[PDB]
Amino acid sequence: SKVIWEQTRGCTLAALGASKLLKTLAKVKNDINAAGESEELANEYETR
Amino acid sequence: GLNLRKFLTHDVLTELFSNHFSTLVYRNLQIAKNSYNDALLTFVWKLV
Amino acid sequence: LLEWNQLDLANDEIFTNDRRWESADLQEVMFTALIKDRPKFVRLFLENGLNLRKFLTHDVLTELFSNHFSTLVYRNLQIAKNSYNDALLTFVWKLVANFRRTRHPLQALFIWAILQNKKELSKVIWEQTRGCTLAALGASKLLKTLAKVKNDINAAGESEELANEYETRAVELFTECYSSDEDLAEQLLVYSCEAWGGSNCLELAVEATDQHFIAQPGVQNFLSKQWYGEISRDTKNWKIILCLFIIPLVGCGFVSFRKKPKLLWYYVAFFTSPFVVFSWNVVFYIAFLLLFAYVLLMDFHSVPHPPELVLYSLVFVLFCDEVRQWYVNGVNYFTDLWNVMDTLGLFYFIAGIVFRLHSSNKSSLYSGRVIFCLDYIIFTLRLIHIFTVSRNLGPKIIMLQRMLIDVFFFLFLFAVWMVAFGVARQGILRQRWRWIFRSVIYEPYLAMF
Amino acid sequence: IDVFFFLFLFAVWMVAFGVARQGILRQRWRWIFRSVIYEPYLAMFGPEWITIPLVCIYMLSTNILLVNLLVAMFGYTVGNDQVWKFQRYFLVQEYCSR
Amino acid sequence: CIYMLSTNILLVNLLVAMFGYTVGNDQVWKFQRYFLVQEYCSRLNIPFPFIVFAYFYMVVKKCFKDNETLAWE
Amino acid sequence: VISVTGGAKNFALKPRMRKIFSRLIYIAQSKGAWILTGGTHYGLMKYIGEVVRDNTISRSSEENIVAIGIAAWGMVSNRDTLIRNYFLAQY
Ligand SMILES: CC(C)CCC[C@@H](C)[C@H]1CC[C@H]2[C@@H]3CC=C4C[C@@H](OC(=O)CCC(=O)O)CC[C@]4(C)[C@H]3CC[C@]12C
Ligand SMILES: CCCCCCCCCCC
Ligand SMILES: CCCCCCCCCCC
Ligand code: NA
Ligand code: NA
Ligand code: NA
Ligand code: NA
Repeated sequence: SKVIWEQTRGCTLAALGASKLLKTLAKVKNDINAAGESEELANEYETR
Repeated sequence: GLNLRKFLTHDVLTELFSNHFSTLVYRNLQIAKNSYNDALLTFVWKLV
Repeated sequence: LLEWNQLDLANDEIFTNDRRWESADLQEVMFTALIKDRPKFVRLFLENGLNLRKFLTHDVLTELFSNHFSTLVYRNLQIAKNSYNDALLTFVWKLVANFRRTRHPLQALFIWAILQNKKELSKVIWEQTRGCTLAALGASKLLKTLAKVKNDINAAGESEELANEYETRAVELFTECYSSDEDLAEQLLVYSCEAWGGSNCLELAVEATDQHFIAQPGVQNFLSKQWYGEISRDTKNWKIILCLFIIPLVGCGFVSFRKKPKLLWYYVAFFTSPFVVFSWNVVFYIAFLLLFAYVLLMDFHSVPHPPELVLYSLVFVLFCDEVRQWYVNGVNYFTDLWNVMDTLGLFYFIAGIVFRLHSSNKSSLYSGRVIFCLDYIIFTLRLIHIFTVSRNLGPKIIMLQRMLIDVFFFLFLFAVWMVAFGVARQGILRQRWRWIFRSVIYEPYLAMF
Repeated sequence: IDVFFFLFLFAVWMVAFGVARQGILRQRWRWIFRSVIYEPYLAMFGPEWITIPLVCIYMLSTNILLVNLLVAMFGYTVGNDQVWKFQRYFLVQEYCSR
Repeated sequence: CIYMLSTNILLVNLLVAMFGYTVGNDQVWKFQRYFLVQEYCSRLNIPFPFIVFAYFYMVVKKCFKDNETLAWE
Repeated sequence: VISVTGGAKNFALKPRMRKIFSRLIYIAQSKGAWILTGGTHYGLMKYIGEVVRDNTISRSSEENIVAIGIAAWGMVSNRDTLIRNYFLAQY
């Protein structure tokens, strides 16, 4: 995802949209490990 | 030297999203759409 | 080389592929490494082909627990058994008594190393145990119990440090287990065996107050899954409440479930969910309060009308629930001061029923009505307490629980001051022991309020 | 929100107190409902074995209501610049979007 | 003077009640949450007042009367 | 295909070698590889079998691990039970 994001046109918008999508996916409690990974990736893209 | 914009054809994207997309990820996305729906989640669901 | 703790020299010279040896050839060297506290050599012999399960015979364990067990450690264990007895402490005391005068020999050796604060030897032995999370939690519980003995504070501090280490080890191992698999880790969470007194990982963590183990995300989401029952946590709470109020909507697919089945399994799984049962109980308590108010305000005519018998049956079921709570919680139930309030409210309801059944007596009927009104206040107070706990069910539960006790103590001190003030007023204003006591108790409360 | 919840709990207790008073003092559904609702509010802001339990239940009600008030006072501290900056942006952008 | 002293001691007790929880983080409240939720989940989980039948059945019954997980761990 | 030909007996279970061979078995499982060892229950082959069993236990839904053990019929200890009396030999 980082490699692909380095090639995007709107990079801030892509990072914020990824953060929003990952935070939404972290709400699903079917698999808490996947949700935790999604939350970590969302935080990473927010920081980016 | 490889150009990502031209490589990412419709056939390549369809193959990536159809054959190389995890079924667990798709189930989580469906659960999110049914339970935590949003504008961006709807957009991503339509794209997928 | 072992007597001088020269592990590198032994590895370089003694244990080489050129030389040959057998597992049974180093049995006595293993024993003397165990009794001389050479954890590195214990690990070397373990990883050099020796089998610990067969080595730990009954004779070896008896010799370890009889001749190589510290008398100070045994004295501390006896003091703990006499003063801070517990289920696991009783189990360990029975094991030690058995070995002083399957069978899990590795658990016995682990306990032998744990009781004597042999940290590295205990770690080496624990790396060979079968139930490792359970062993770590049981060691944490036993060490925390032994840290309660104040005969030797250095030994108690060492025990506390070892207990923290083993709690951290259990947390890390279970985190690895849960990250690997979720269903298998949850099966391991509730796995029970006679190894540690028939106890459980969750039970041992709770008994030891292993807050780090309980606060694990895996344990917390296991508890959430238990709380929701067969209902998936992905469904909205308002959907569950609406299906609770509209029963037929449960079978219409409104509420999603974790698994799949007959149109009856759905309702059984819904109404056996602790979340659903709790919500239904609160709703029915509100309905019972409404019925109580209706009976008090419009259904008191010196005879039990059918609403009165319905209310009596509801109070009877509440009394049965309270009796079950008594039986489950033992004498520790009457410590919260709010369970005591519920018990006293039920007893007051019984007294009011007794007073009300004495018909053809205006005084008895009025006493019954007054008792019923006071009990209505008590029952609404119980509902208010339920609402308060449910609202603060999170980070604020600590503050709430502390504040309840603190305000109770402040009110007790105010009551003591009020008794003194009433005594002073009676000694100043006035000049019949029952009348004097009544005046002293009830004068300041009526005067100030 | 915390003070609102505390006041709601106080209102529930007041309804219970009004019901108890009506059941003790008095013996018309609309009149009964009006008395129950409006008796404790006007009263507060304008017989041998029952006095000790009355004092006890008053103490218990004071305890629970005071604890709710203290929770209202202290709950914001349980759970830094980013949070209030986000709230400030939310409010100012909501007003600026008119 | 004694009214002032009584006010002082009682007010100090009230302030101690207000402020004492701050003297002595996530693990503590998570442990308490587990304690409460597990205590409620360990019941018969039968809706009130239908739990009386379950209680009667339980009292009548009372009057009348693995390796895979370990290897994975 | 990995042809593991190591010590036939007296193999030290050092953490470095344990990690090396666990990684090797993981690579074989990931690549769908065959491990050609000896069939004897001694030393390195015993540890290879233990790691294979552990991997099968941990990931049952993953690809199965093929661990061919090429031994000598003239060195099998508990013989006379591998001969047929469909038929399961209890070794
Ligand atoms: C009869 C009329 C007046 C309607 C009354 C409705 C209430 C009795 C219901 C509506 C919503 C319910 C709540 C919805 C959600 C929850 C969360 C639920 O989860 C927890 O807080 C448990 C602990 C945790 O999981 O963190 C506990 C019950 C509670 C407060 C419920 C308690 C009962 C409530 C307040
Ligand atoms: C009916 C008993 C009252 C005891 C004193 C309560 C004082 C509360 C002070 C709140 C600021
Ligand atoms: C009898 C002297 C009273 C002095 C004032 C006391 C005020 C207490 C305020 C508590 C909130
Ligand atoms: Na009061
Ligand atoms: Na108050
Ligand atoms: Na005073
Ligand atoms: Na005061």
